[PDB]
Amino acid sequence: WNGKGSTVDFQEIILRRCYTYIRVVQPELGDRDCQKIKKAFTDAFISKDPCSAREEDYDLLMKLGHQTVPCDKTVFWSKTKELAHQYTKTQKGLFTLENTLLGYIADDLSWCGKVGSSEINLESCPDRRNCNSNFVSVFWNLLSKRFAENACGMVQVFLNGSISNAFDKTSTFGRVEVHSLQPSKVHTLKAWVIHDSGKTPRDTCSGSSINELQLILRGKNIKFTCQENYRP
Repeated sequence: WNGKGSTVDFQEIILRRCYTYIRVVQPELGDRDCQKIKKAFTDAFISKDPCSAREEDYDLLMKLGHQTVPCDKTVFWSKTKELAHQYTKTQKGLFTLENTLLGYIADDLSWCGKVGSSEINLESCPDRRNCNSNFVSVFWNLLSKRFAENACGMVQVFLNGSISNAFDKTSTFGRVEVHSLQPSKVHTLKAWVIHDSGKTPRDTCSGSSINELQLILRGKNIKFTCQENYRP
C-alpha cells in the first residue's frame, strides 16, 4: 500500500494520550475508562481487510468516547490547519476536532490491520487514494461528521484569503462538515477569511467561493456572516 504503515507502539500511544486527556486536558472526563477505549479502538480494525472499513465498525469506540463541546466553541480550520498556529492565543476557548477526546488520541497516527493477524500492520496501510474505505479515513471522516452534528450555537470556520477559492467544496469542511451542521442546534456560522498583512488578497468575503458557502447555509436556514481579518 501507499499509505503510512501503522504507527509503532500505537496501542500504547492511544492509551497514554487518553490518560493525559482525562487527567490533564479535560479532568471532567476523568470518569472514562481509557483502557476500554484503547481496546474498542483496536478491535475496530485489527485482523480485518484494511479496505473493508465501515463506520459501523466504530460504533463502540464512538459511544465510549462521546463528548459534546460547549455551544459557541466549535471551530473549523479549512485548508488553514497549519495556519492555526499564529492564532493560538485567540483560540484558547475554542474546540477543533483535534481538541476532542477521540480527535486528540488519534491525532497524526496511522493504523491498519490485516487478515489473519492479531497485530497492527507496520509496513503500510492503504491511504484514501488506495481505497477510501481504509480505517484511518473512515475514522476521520466519521469523527468530523459527528463533530459538526454536535456543534451548537455559533460555529466558525477559518479560511485562507491568500488563495483563490478560500472556500473549497472538495475540502472536508466544504464536502462534509457544513452539511452535517444542524439548523436545530446551530443558529449561525461565522466565517473568517484570514489575510497576511500588506498583500493583495486572492479571495474575499465578497468573492465567489464564500458566496457558494453562504448558499449552503441559506439552504439549511442557518445565518452566515463573513469577516476579513489580518492575522496577528
